[PDB]
Amino acid sequence: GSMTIYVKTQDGKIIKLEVNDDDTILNVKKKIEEKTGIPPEDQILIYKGKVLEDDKTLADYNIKENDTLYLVKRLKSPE
Amino acid sequence: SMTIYVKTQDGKIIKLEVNDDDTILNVKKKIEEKTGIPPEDQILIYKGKVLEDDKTLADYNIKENDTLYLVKRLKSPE
Repeated sequence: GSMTIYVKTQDGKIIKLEVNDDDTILNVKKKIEEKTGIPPEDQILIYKGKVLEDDKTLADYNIKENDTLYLVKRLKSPE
Repeated sequence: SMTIYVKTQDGKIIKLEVNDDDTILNVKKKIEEKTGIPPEDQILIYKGKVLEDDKTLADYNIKENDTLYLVKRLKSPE
């Protein structure tokens, strides 16, 4: 059922997300948006070096409790 | 001179010959030459940190046989 995963950002922040192992990567991206403001289209999630696709689930990638995803923004922050 | 490796998302590995004072943009341009991915669509990560186009490999302490990670900015259609 429920599980707790962690998403690490670039500035080093760690986001505690409460998900379901049958949640889509896009659902995870939407929760990340809710807690960060980054729209899901601008998010890239990496798990053990591999990029995750929005249409798959965490169970497809064997992501379990306390596992860590890495978040990287698609577009470069303006300056 | 230096030899580095760039690992992509599909698991493929590209052996690149670079110079430690080559800019990250030069590295991205060589990646383009060997893959066709335009430099604007490339993100290079080294040990979890995204690399900036205006800095060099020596600026990021990248040495021989080190491994960078390439991720495409836009999702490839399928």
